[PDB]
Amino acid sequence: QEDHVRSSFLLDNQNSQNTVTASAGIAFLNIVNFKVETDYISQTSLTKDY
Amino acid sequence: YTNCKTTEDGQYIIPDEVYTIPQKESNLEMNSEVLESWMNYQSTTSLSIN
Repeated sequence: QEDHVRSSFLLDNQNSQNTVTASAGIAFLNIVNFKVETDYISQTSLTKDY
Repeated sequence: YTNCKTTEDGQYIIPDEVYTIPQKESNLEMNSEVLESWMNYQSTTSLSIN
């Protein structure tokens, strides 16, 4: 009797997360007040098996 | 079947004009193959402006 068993397992995984927050405020002396804030979140994940 | 001839192991009746060589051979071959692939992708973008 002969018996061979071969088991290969490959796992891959990537997570990528970017965050940006840009704020800007011009605040005069109670005449003009202009405030701007932008936000940007990019979250990805990729898992592969075999 | 005049002589009621029998194989030596006593398993079968054979005609008088034949003879049996006992070659009790067995061959087994089992091949199993499993392939499994798993790809998981996940994305999430989020933009905020004020």
